[PDB]
Amino acid sequence: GGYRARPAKAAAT
Amino acid sequence: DTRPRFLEQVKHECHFFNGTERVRFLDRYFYHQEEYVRFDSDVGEYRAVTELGRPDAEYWNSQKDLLEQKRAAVDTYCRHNYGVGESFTVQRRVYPEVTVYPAHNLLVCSVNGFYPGSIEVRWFRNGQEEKTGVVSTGLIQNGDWTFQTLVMLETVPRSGEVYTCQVEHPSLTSPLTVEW
Amino acid sequence: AVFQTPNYHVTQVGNEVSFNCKQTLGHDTMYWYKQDSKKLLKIMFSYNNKQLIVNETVPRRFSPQSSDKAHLNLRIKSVEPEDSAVYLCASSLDWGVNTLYFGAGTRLSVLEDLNKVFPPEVAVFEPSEAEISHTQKATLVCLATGFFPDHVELSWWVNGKEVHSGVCTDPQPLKEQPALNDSRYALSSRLRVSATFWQNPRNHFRCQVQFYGLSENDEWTQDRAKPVTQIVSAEAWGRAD
Amino acid sequence: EEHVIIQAEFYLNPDQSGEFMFDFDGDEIFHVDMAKKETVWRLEEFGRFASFEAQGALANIAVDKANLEIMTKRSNYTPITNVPPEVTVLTNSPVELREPNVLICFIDKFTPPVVNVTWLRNGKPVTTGVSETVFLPREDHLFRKFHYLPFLPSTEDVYDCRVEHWGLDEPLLKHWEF
Amino acid sequence: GDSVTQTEGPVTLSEGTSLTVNCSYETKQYPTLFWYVQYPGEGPQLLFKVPKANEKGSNRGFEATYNKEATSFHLQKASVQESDSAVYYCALSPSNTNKVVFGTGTRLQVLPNIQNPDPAVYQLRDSKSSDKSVCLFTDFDSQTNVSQSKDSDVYITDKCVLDMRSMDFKSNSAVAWSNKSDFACANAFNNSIIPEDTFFPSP
Ligand SMILES: *[C@@H]1O[C@H](CO)[C@@H](O)[C@H](O)[C@H]1NC(C)=O
Ligand SMILES: *[C@@H]1O[C@H](CO)[C@@H](O)[C@H](O)[C@H]1NC(C)=O
Ligand SMILES: *[C@@H]1O[C@H](CO)[C@@H](O)[C@H](O)[C@H]1NC(C)=O
Repeated sequence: GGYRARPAKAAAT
Repeated sequence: DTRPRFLEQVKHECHFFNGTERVRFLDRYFYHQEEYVRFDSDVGEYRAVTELGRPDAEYWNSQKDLLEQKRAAVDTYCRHNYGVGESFTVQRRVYPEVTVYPAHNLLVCSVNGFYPGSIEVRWFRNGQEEKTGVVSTGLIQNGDWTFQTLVMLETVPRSGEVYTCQVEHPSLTSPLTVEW
Repeated sequence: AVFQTPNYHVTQVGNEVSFNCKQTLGHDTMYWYKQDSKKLLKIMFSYNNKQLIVNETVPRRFSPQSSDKAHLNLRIKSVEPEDSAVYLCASSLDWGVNTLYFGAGTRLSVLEDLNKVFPPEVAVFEPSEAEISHTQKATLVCLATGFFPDHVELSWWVNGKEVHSGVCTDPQPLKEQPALNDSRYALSSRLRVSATFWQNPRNHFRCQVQFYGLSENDEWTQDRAKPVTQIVSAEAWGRAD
Repeated sequence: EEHVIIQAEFYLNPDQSGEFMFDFDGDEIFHVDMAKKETVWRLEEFGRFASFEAQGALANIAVDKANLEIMTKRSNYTPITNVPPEVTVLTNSPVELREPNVLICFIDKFTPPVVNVTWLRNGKPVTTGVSETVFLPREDHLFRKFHYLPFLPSTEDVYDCRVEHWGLDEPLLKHWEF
Repeated sequence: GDSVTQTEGPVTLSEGTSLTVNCSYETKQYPTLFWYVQYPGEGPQLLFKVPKANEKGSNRGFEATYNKEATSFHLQKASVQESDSAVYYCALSPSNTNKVVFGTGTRLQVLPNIQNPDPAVYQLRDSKSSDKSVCLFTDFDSQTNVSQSKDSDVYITDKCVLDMRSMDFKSNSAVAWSNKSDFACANAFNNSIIPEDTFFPSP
C-alpha cells in the first residue's frame, strides 16, 4: 500500500 | 549564533472516529507557532484563522478544482492513508512485560513495552484492591512505538498477604497477573 | 486559461527556439508536452512553484524556465529535424493527481534547408452554371498550392466579413509530389451559397490564406522574395449570368 | 476506533532546514530524509507493508521554503520567540546490573527545532550505539525529540544528557545513576 | 511501467451509431483514469475522470466504467453526433502523484446522413489568374469514398462536409484539378467508385 501526500499549496503574493 | 529565526509549519491532520466511519480533515498552515489559515472539512472552504492568512483564503478558495479536491480529501487522503497502515498501526498489539519489586515501604509494578497506550493496572491485596496510596507515573511514550508505566502502592511490606499486580490490555483476552 | 506563444514557427536545424506559456487559473503546477504526427502525447517537463519536478527529456538539449508559478517557458538550444511537433502547455492545481488544462499548442517545424519554404499561391474558381441550374446553389472553390510548411489558416470573406457557414476546408493537405520528403502542399476549400446570392453583382467573395513563414531577422539570399509570414488572397465578384 | 494521523512539515530560516513526517497517535510512521531523498521508516517492518514516494515530500518542502519568505514579509519580519526545552532522562526497562538497557533522553516543549544533544558517561562524550528521532510535532505546535543510548548498567558509570538550545542560557544536563 | 493501450487507427461512423473506444491500462499503483478529447484546432480537454476503482464516468453522452478486474476503461456512446469528431485520449495517472500517461489517441470522424443525394461532377473556372481547371464532385452520400489520384500531375482532395446552416443542408464534396489539357472532368474521379446515377453535365 502506498501513502499519499497532501500537497503543499503556494501562498498568495 | 544569534541571528533571528523564522519558522513555517504545515500540518495535514486526519481525525478518525469509530474507524473510518466518521472522518474530519484539517489543512493547517502555521507561521512560527500561530495558525493563520485552515481548511476544515466541516466548514468546506479555507478560512483565515488570523488576518495573516486572509490573503491565502481568498486566493485558494478561488482556484479552479480546489474545493472539489479538498472537499474530497477525507476519502482520497484521510481514509486512504488509514488503510495503508491499518495492519501495523490501528491493529498493532504488543503484550507488555510486568515486573514487581520494592523501593522498603514502597512497592512498584512496572509495565513496559506495550502498544497501544490504553491500559488498566490495578493492585490487589489478598483479593482486596487497595485504592489509597496508589501512585502512577502516568503513561509515558517511549518514542519507539511502545509504552510503559509505573504504578506503585505504598504498603506495609510484611510476610503475610500475597500481592498481585493485575494489568488489562487490548493485546490480551484475559487479565495478566504477577504475584509477589 | 492557458496561453502559448508562438502559435507557429519555422526555423533551420541548429537554431535556437523559445516558447512561452501563461496560465491564469491560479495553479501551482505547469507542464510541457510533445505531440507528434501519430497523436503520441508524451511529457517533457513539469514545474511546481518554480521548481523542477518531472524531466523526461534528453539530458541537456532543452532549457525550461519559470520565473513565476504562472509562467513556464521552454527553450531548445539547437533544433533537430525530429523536434518538429506540436508543443502543448498544461497546468494542474498542484503536483498531485489532477485534471490537466492545456493550451492551443505551438506548431514547430525544423527544416534542413530554409529555401524549401514557399508561400501559397491562392486562386478562386467561380461556380458552375450547371450546378446553379441543377441545384439552385453555387459553390466557390479556393486552391492554395505550393506552400511549405503547412502552417496556413484559410478563411472566407463575404462582403468584408468572415463567414463560417457553408464552408469546408480540407483537414489535411495533400503533397504535390508525395514521394519527396520536403514536398510542397496544396489545400482546397469550398464556400457554398444560394444561386441568388452568387448571382448578385454587388457581392464580393474572397478566399484568404494566412501563411506563417520567416521573419525580418531572417537572412534571405535567394532569387525569390523572402517567404515571410504573409496573407495571400484571391477574390471574385458575383455574376448575374 | 478513535485515531489521529498527521502529516507534519516545517521549514526553518536562516538555517534552511526542513522535515517531512507522518504521525500516528503520537508516533512517527516515517520521515523523509531531505539529503538522501529517501523514506526512512521508524520501524523497519513498516517498510515491508507500506510505501511512500519521497519525491512528493521534497516538492512539499520546496513550497514551504518559498511560502516562508512570503509569510516573513507578511509579518513585517517578526522572528520566532525561543522556547526552552524540558529534558527528561529515563530507561525503557527496570535497571538490573549487567543486563542491557537503553537510556532515553526526552526533549519536549521547545521551539525552534534546533538542538545539540550529547550523551556524557562520567563526564565524557559517548556516541557508540546512540540514535535519535527527528523533530516530532505537538498539539501546541512546539516540538519533541527522543535520544537513545544503549548501555550496560553498572555501579561505576553515571550518565548525563546535555541539551543545547537558544532558549537556554547555559547547557542543560539531566543525570542518572544506579 | 505504466502503459495505456487504446483502439488503433481512425474510426469513422455514421451519426446515430453507438461508439466503443477500447482502453486497457497496466499499472502497479492505484490509478485514477481519464478520458481527454481534442477537438479540431484546439488542445486536449478533459472529458471525464474516475478516481474510484469501480465507478462510472459520464459527460456529453459519453460513458466509461473503470473496470479494475479487467483493467479497462472503454469509452462508449449510444448515438454519436457530427460534433463528436475529434481525437480521444485515454489516460491514467497514479493516485499519489500527477504522472499522466496518455494512450495513442484515436481519431473519431462522424459522417452525416445525406437524405436527398444528388451526386454530380461540375467544372469551374476563375478569372484565369491560374492555369488550372478544377472539377467538383459534390452532393454524394456518405457511403462514397474518393480515391486519391494515381497520376502525379492530377490532384484529388478527400471528401469534405459543409453545412449551410440556415437551410439545414449538408453536402459532401471533393475537388480535383490539373493543368494538363488531357485532364477532363469526365474522367477525374474515375479511380473512385461513385454512384451510377452521377450527373455529368455537357460542358
Ligand atoms: C461503528 O460503525 C459500525 C457501522 O455498522 C457499527 O456497527 C459499530 O457499532 C460502530 N462502533 C461504535 C463504537 O459505535
Ligand atoms: C516594519 O517594522 C519596522 C521596524 O520595526 C518599521 O520601521 C516599519 O514601519 C514596519 N512596517 C510596517 C508596514 O509595519
Ligand atoms: C550547536 O553547536 C554549534 C557549534 O558551536 C553552534 O553553532 C549552534 O549554535 C549550537 N546550537 C544550539 C541550539 O545550541
